[PDB]
Amino acid sequence: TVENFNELPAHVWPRNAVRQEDGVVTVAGVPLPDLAEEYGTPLFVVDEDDFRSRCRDMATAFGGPGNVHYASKAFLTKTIARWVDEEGLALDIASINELGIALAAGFPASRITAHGNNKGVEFLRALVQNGVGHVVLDSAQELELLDYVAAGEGKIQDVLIRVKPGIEAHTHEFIATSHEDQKFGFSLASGSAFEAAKAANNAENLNLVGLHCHVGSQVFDAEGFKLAAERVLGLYSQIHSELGVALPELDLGGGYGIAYTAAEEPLNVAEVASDLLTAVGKMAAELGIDAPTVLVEPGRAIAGPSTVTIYEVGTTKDVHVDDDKTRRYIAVDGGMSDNIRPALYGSEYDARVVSRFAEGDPVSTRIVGSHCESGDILINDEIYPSDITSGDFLALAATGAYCYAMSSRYNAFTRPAVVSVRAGSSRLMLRRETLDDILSLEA
Amino acid sequence: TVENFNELPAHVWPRNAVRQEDGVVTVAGVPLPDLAEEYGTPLFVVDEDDFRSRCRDMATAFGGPGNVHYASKAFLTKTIARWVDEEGLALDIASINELGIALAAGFPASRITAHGNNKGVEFLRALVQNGVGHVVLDSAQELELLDYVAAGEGKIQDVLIRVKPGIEAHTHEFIATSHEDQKFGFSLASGSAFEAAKAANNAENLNLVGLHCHVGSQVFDAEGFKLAAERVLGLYSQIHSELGVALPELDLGGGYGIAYTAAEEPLNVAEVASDLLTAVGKMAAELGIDAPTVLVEPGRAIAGPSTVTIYEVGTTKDVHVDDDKTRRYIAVDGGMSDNIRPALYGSEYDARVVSRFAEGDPVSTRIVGSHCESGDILINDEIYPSDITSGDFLALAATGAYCYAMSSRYNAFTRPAVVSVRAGSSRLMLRRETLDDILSLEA
Ligand SMILES: *Cc1c(COP(=O)(O)O)cnc(C)c1O
Ligand SMILES: *Cc1c(COP(=O)(O)O)cnc(C)c1O
Repeated sequence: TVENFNELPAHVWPRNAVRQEDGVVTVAGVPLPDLAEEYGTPLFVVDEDDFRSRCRDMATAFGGPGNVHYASKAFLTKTIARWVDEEGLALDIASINELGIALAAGFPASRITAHGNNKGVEFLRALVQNGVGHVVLDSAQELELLDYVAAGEGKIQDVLIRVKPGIEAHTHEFIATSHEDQKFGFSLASGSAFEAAKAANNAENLNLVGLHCHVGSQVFDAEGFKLAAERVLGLYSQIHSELGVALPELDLGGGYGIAYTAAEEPLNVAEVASDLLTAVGKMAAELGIDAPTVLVEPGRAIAGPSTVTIYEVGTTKDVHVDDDKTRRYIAVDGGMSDNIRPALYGSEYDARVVSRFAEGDPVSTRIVGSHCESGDILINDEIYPSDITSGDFLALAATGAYCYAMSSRYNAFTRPAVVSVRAGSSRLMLRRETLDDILSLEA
Repeated sequence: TVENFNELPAHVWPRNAVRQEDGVVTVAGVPLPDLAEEYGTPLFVVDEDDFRSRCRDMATAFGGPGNVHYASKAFLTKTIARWVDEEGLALDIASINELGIALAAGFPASRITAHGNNKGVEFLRALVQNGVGHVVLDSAQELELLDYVAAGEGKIQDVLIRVKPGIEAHTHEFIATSHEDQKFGFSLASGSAFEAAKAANNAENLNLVGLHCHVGSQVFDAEGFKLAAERVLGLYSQIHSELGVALPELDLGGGYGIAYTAAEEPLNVAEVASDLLTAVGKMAAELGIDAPTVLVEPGRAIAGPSTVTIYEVGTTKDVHVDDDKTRRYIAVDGGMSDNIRPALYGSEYDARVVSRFAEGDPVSTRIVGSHCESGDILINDEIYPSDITSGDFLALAATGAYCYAMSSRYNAFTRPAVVSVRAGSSRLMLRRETLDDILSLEA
């Protein structure tokens, strides 16, 4: 109905977003239509306090800022690095260039944890040389090469070992196997995780501080994580009783969910954190071991909800699908270049006109981008007002995670600008790419 | 078997690729390992004569190089535009920046055909002011707006109108429907393509020269194209007999296929073009109309096979999939950021070691990239020798189309270098990105 489309689901949109009485949406007091006209569309707009409030919600819930690592895979700039730094969080990195961005923004290396399934020797040297907090080991080969690079330098390197406990946790279900057929870490079940722990114990230039796992995607309760944790704590016990070693940390990954659409419930960190910590505690007690410090690695659940993407509506048409059955197609000025996720995973997004109220009769609508392929589809099948039209600004919610980071130059489109908002003003974070940027790779 | 892996299927790999007798693969006389060591991995290597010789195969098959548009969306630089220029081909463009690249290469505007489902007023003006040969009209709104823009300037702009005939042509089949539920153009069966040709004729500042359709993907015979052509020419006949207009041109789009893996047959363009042009002549004559000049718009089939992507192998491990059964994971230093197509579309690629012969026992193997998510998978499930190892150079064939254009900076990976080779020497086309490219969007 027209009513529902003119609302703004608070649990999806950014915390400081508001539908004004004229139909305009503001984020931190700044009208979205004014940002679009000042910076051009498409536009990524980041609610800065929203980002920070999700850092603090995470921090409270897992017992302090330094047990929460921000997964920079979701979105990383110098600005974001500094926000994360200021809130006292840890930072997850996964390539030499992400490390580069972090160091360039002043981010202390001792609060950096380093992931990667295929870390080269250049990347390792840089990590050890800058005295990074943790290196998370993927393979026997990384383990041996990290030892040589550590010995080659002064240093001893705090490491975690990635373990596959055989749990894959989703929104409505988790799936349990003996082994995970995937490229990361060591199997728990073949003993291979235990032999990696042994080898890192023995290594003179590595200090083993705990195990890591990552089992979740868009998770809203703790039950998959509890079963992951039980299994991994079986291994903390085997390590304790077979090697005598106590492990201070347990790193349980991210995969914490956010609501993308009005029907989905928002995440409740505090409940999820309360259930999981408690369970760890009872489990460590039952096994006769020290309850390790739980570390977590939210990407999506910190960066995601803070950000929207504004497009300008261009072409509209009624496309025949049978003899008098039509579907309304709305073209916007970006597409799969700035949001690849509906195409790649089937992900559904909430869209709203943020320039006005709609009055049109609701009809079956598809939002498409401006690229010359079918499949460049942002919203597949919804019932939206039929007076959405050329010159309206339309935004999608929850584009702060993965979208910008997965953006392409398909059809030579320029990566969009990222602007941040706070206390009624807007700061440019990332300028819009230009045709000159593209052409400069040819000089 | 190991013997099959050590071959180089000629029909897949660039035309000037050879397996030397030490196992090293050369393209246009340049050993691929020397390029890897010279310009870093990952590397796109383009066999320039291959690219040219496919321009020539198309040109001979469709009756002169002016009838063939190269579909820029596959891959476009100033260098590619210059080659298309020199070979005598038209160039189909889909955005204002693909136009900009072409014009900065000095590519003649009168040989440019412009596409787009949501052409803005800036873009239309650039096109009209530079005097592009054709604008392909996608909606009633672009038509009226292109008429206005053309009035504003001196001119009468030549146009084609995109038509959806209800045909979707694939490798082993075609699918025929009365309407096409997709974003582009006007239905044949509703009457809306007729109304559109009626309005383009009428327009004072538009000259209607033909229809356009694009029906195919990875097509190897003319059956689907033929039926698409039958249906569209039925509209040529209706136009002549209800408006008295004769249309000189007919653009049948691209969608011509290339062999990606060894089991596939290569395209026979000579035979496919003969069968289609012959049928078009027979249908035109049966309908009592002039036989239009047939235009075609290959992308994949000009650019795909000319190019390979070289990687360095990093990490290797046997990954347990249940208690007794393993799968060999080989990681390489790029991934979904330089080739999104296995993940996005499920596309298979052929992979070979290009630095030496392999001797090892053949085992179930999966090739993965270096990004932190499962599903960053280049080759899902093949059987390759078990001595493939760290420091080997591995290459995928047929990466000349859609791969570089769809690359992203996920995990802040830099876009790879693109090198062309000809007559035993190598030329840099696109420099590798750096961290300073990534940081510069903050400054
Ligand atoms: C994927 C991943 C994350 C975060 O995933 P979200 O769904 O964004 O929480 C964190 N750490 C590692 C190592 C990962 O691979
Ligand atoms: C995709 C497309 C083509 C060519 O596709 P290939 O499969 O690379 O031949 C040509 N014209 C238009 C308008 C397109 O959208």
